[PDB]
Amino acid sequence: PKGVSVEVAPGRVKVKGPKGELEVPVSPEMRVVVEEGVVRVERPSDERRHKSLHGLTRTLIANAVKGVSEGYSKELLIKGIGYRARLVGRALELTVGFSHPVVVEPPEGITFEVPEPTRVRVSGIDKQKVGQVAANIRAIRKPSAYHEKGIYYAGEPVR
Amino acid sequence: MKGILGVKVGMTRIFRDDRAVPVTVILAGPCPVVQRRTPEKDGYTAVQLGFLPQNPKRVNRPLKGHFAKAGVEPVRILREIRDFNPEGDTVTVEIFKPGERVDVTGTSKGRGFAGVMKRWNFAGGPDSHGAHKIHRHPGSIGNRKTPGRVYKGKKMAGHYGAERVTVMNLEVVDVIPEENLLLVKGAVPGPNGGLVIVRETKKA
Amino acid sequence: KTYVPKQVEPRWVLIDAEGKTLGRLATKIATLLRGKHRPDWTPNVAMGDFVVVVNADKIRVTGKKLEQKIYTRYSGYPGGLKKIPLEKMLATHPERVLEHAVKGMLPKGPLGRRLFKRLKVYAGPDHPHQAQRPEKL
RNA sequence: CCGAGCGCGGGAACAACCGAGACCGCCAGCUAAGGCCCCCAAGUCUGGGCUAAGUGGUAAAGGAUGUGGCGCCGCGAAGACA
RNA sequence: GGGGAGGUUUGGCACCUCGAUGUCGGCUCGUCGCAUCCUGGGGCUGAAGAAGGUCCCAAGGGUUGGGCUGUUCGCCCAUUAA
RNA sequence: CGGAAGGGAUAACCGCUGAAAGCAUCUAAGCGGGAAGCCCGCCCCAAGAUGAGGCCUCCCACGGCGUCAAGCCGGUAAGGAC
Ligand SMILES: [Mg+2]
Ligand SMILES: [Mg+2]
Ligand SMILES: [Mg+2]
Ligand SMILES: [Mg+2]
Ligand SMILES: [Mg+2]
Ligand SMILES: [Mg+2]
Ligand SMILES: [Mg+2]
Ligand SMILES: [Mg+2]
Ligand SMILES: [Mg+2]
Ligand SMILES: [Mg+2]
Ligand SMILES: [Mg+2]
Ligand SMILES: [Mg+2]
Ligand SMILES: [Mg+2]
Repeated sequence: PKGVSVEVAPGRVKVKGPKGELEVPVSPEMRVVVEEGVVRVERPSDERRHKSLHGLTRTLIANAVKGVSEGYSKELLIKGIGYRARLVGRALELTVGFSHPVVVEPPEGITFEVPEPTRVRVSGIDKQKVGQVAANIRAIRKPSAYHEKGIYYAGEPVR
Repeated sequence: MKGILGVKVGMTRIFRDDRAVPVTVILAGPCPVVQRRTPEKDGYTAVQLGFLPQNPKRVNRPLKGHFAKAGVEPVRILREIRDFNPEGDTVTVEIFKPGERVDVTGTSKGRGFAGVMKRWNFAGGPDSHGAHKIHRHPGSIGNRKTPGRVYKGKKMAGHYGAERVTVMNLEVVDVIPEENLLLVKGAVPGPNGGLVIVRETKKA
Repeated sequence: KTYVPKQVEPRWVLIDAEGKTLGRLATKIATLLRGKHRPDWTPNVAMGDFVVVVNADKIRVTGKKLEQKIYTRYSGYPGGLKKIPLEKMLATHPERVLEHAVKGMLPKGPLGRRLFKRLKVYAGPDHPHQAQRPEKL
């Protein structure tokens, strides 16, 4: 949590950094301690649900840090002949086996990038956003389970 | 949301560019605004449109005050138009350009206490083999001890027609402002003389 | 012979509703709706206190209720069993949820319907600024 | 037990399930079952836990890291489980 | 080989009705159920595409005309998204 | 000429982030997508919505009894009826 700027609030926590500030809805019955330059959190007891709440925020707060720190970005491969993608200003249009060229809206806080007609990164500041934005792309044209086509994260081939 | 009162004058067919087309002739005379009701003064936007002229003696009612409140010739009829604040003091057939489609609301013809077969277009019964009693009857209407009643809104013979009916998407044909006339796609509720309103359709 | 009361001036009341459990609140509203709280009670005359509530939307409700709770509106027509979840009522007219609560706890008799009138409800707050307003919890 | 106590209270309502055997009167008090937030009389009473399914508001063989409590055995700071 | 659901069939009791509760089909008019024939949505496939199989969600609407027989039922004819 | 389009929540279901359970999981906190269906949207009814609504406009004084509370009687106005 170096160089950060985590500020505690009642039911939430406002983290700041080079990328910017971002809210993160923190659970109610949790102690968001601010030890030294770093940050800690403790649970009110040792029950089943409480265990889930601690570990959850434990990472969820770690996301707010990393998000405004080094930022997030996922890649996207594209297999197939005509299958490709042209970046157009903010949004990106990509023909991928459909009569209508797909126009993809750029949501706020996110700015995907096109280093190649095949590869496509997804700049962002939140794991929830970037994670959704990634699938939103794979959703347009899932991997053909009979050969290589459609978009891919970076995982193994469907074969 | 365009809107204008008028009366069904009759209908015949014209020729578009080279094909025949049945068309009804509406008459949308100058309708003076009588009262622009804003959400402030009421709770919804609209406009009272007068219509035909009137013998000032017949309108001895307080309506005389309602007419003076806007300074206008005493009209015969006046109705509102939801979500529609235009301009000037009078709406005209200029509002509708040929090609635009419109909804026309009117009062269907009164067929009085019509038979069930006449009303819901039932089937009646056999004309030969069966008894000569149920030729035009509804036959059964329900079950046994259960429910033991009759479903409300069940179709049964009774007064029918002569009610508010609204045809839709009638394309506005040639509109002549030279006489306040307005052609449409033919079929239109009401008899030749009834009061009909014309509004903007909902294609999208 | 037991006391025979007479005409009594309507004692109005101002009632909050924030965080208040639906049932727990309606209970007191009804018991106070009729003069059942005052020792001068008389089921005959029915002279309950005029209860006025505010902050209706604020009403809490335990566990699966906003999603689980269902209401029933049956018209005389077939299939007219139209039913609505709790969340929708709060969207449309939310004051309804508490009304159908108190109404359900009021007596079935005619005077009970006369009592339901004594019950006023909104959410703002801001009642029709009349006069009486004895706050209560 | 009803029958013959379809007289009374409870059980929503219900001859025989629970209470209780009505000579009549009272604007008296204790109690029975079952109840004690409102419609509805009486504690939103006290202490201690279990359940978050509306289970409660009542269906099985079988199936499942649902949650809580007791006992046994193995590995573990001479370094365990993943 | 084992456990249920449903209350459409045959059957078993004989509890209201024998000082009467008209019984098969067809017609007319329907309404409701979903365990769905179609159309709409989805998982798996021994799913290449098309087409198909199977299971899940889903009543909103739709579910033809005719030959045989009193038939319900059923076979057949022409067609259908069914 | 209509079935819709379009908005919103949602079914099975696909998915993001993510524990309890260092891994993993769509789930328990949270979030997105997704049915001819659910709510709205279109057409019709509707203030007996006794919870009787709203806006514009027109008429308005007791003249004789009621000490009071509530009434009674003819002429009337706007306007209505025959
Ligand atoms: Mg005869
Ligand atoms: Mg009959
Ligand atoms: Mg005996
Ligand atoms: Mg008894
Ligand atoms: Mg006891
Ligand atoms: Mg016997
Ligand atoms: Mg008999
Ligand atoms: Mg395929
Ligand atoms: Mg399939
Ligand atoms: Mg189903
Ligand atoms: Mg024959
Ligand atoms: Mg839809
Ligand atoms: Mg009206």
